[PDB]
Amino acid sequence: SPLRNDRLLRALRREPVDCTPVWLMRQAGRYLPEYRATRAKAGSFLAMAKNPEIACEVTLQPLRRFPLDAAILFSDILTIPDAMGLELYFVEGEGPKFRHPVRDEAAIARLAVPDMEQDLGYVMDAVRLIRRELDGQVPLIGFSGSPWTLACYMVEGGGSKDFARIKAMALNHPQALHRLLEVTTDAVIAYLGAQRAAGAQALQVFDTWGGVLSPAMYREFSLRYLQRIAEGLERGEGSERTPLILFGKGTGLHLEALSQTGADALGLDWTLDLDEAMRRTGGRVALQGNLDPTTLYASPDAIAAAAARVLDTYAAGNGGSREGHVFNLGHGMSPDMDPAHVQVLVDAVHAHSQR
Ligand SMILES: [Cl-]
Ligand SMILES: [Cl-]
Repeated sequence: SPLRNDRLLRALRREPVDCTPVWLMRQAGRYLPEYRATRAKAGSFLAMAKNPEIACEVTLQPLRRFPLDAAILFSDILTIPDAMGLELYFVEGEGPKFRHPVRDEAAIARLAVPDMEQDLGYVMDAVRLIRRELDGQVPLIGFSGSPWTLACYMVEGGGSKDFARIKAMALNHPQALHRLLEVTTDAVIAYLGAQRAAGAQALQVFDTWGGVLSPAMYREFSLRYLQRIAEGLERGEGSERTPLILFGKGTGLHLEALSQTGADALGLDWTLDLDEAMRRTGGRVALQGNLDPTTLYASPDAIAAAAARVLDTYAAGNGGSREGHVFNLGHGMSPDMDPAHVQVLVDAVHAHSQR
């Protein structure tokens, strides 16, 4: 079925649209009662994410309420290292962990690029099912973690406050860490390409933990591999290309370098204003963001005003033009947020940004 709303894709390509598209980080999440109901029946995050029909159900839930301009695949960045044999698990209310963290050269040497349609078939089947169920209503965004951010979880065995283990590896065994990052990057390229082939119409890379690095270490251990993704991932050409989005947080110091990777768009948070982001990226990329999600606790009038502020700040840094912007939050919605205020935000973005 032909895509009937391609606002998102045009904006990511810096092509003119009728109003600014919006989608929201964690738009499938516990702030929706129906998400909580699905989660209680399924039984765990993995019981939803590894079963295509449920991942599809969850992906489509926000679109049953809100006129969002995109769906984002319901999954987790840690599918890739789970498929590589590290055994992802969740302890009730503790965050993701791996049974087999990657701690030595032998563990690094065991890693291989998963067979995407077999080992990660639950992801690809979900992409196909979502694309079929959407039937051209709005585009589907696929995604991956960045190689650096995946490596962080793989070495640490879970989340970390300071990433001491992977940083010690960078200092004491950089050749081993580069080999880990090389195979992980090949996996990310294969994973994103397989999602595109299965039906994903835009692709986002999350470099959640790129900001823990010094400038030199960021260039060597994260940016190098983001560049490899941009160069090595086939996405088509021109007005039909599958857009590539790179997201980072508190990373306004790397916006210049990220804007030169070849990615189409950069996603960012509220720690810098979008006009400054336009200045540092030189007009080379579309920008996605950047509303602080705690705005959704404010009054409806304040939410509408804040959406107008984000939109008008972008335009002021873009020669007065609203084009090349995808409205989004800078961090995912929280479980206690009010769906009414989400609807207020979505309508306000569309209304205020009418061309
Ligand atoms: Cl999301
Ligand atoms: Cl949530």
